[PDB]
Amino acid sequence: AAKLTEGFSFAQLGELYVSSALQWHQEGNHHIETMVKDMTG
Amino acid sequence: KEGLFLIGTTNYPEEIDPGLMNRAGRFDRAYEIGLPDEELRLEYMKMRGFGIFLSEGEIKN
Repeated sequence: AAKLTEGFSFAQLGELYVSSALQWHQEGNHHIETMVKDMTG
Repeated sequence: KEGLFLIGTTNYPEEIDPGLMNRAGRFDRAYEIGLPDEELRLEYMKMRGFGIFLSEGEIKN
């Protein structure tokens, strides 16, 4: 995930944290791969 | 803060501070409240009381 997050600000890495955490808490799944792209575009 | 739910409201979203938006910790989601389609317009007229003086057909119309 460190590799795939080129051009991310720390803030955006934090906004990514809440999202993957919420899915992980809600669902038991983290789709890091899916969510970096959703954040790019 | 520890326990505040914020609800902001605007008719002029263009004039919102963009910094308000899409940060967790300050307005994580925005919702557009649009004009009603027919089904919603008809639902409104029913709960509002148009039925007091209009038939089911006059309300559909």
